[PDB]
Amino acid sequence: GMIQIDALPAFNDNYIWLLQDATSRRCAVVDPGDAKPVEAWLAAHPDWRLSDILVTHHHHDHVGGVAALKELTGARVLGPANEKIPARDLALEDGERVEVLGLVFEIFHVPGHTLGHIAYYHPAETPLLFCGDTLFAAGCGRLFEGTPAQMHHSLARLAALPANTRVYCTHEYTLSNLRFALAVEPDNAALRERFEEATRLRERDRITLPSEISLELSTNPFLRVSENSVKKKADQRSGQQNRTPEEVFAVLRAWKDQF
Ligand SMILES: [Cl-]
Ligand SMILES: [Zn+2]
Ligand SMILES: [Zn+2]
Repeated sequence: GMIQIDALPAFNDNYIWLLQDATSRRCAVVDPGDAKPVEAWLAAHPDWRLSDILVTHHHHDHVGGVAALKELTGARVLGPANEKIPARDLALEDGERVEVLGLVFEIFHVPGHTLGHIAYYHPAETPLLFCGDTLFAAGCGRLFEGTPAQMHHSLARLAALPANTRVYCTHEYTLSNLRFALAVEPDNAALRERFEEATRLRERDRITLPSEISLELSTNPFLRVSENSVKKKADQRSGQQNRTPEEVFAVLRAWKDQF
């Protein structure tokens, strides 16, 4: 019943989240862009079985080790539909539900970073959210394929999730994400507090994830495009009139793209 969730470091700033049912000794992984950290953990736990592989989007740092892990473990590969996903067994659509290690996960189609990006949401007293590269700790992904209108709508869906929902994004972008946020709201007391907190964690080389939606709603600039201060600094940066929250968002993402 109890599910331990641990990050396996990979590449420069990637985290391969490893979901663990230590009673049945079955484990799952999210976005294994490098199969080697997973193979090492499985070798160190030979009586365990990797049962499920969960993919968010088709990018190399998330599927690089999926094919080799399936041929090694036979795990079921869950992936987004309408994207090429190596060795994918189940193509996931918006609104569908899956059961991984006994936990039911809702599938949210979240366009923006990529056109077919999905997210895994588990409802409980403390919900869990695996959103890949869509929502980051005090940030969001770059618009490699989607439009700002798509990405804003996607983040708006995730922001409506319960306040204590745990955000398991992929990358260790928090310190850089907070530095940009200070340029949007230098007078945000909560954001200033969070920046000093993440500065200590990264100085000790400790993880900054998972985050909570409530903390994101109060410090993440891309989730605060309706705020008066953010909308005012948005017009300041572009020198225009951002009439809609989507336009406020489009300026912020283009601003961080060159920040
Ligand atoms: Cl970014
Ligand atoms: Zn990506
Ligand atoms: Zn990525």
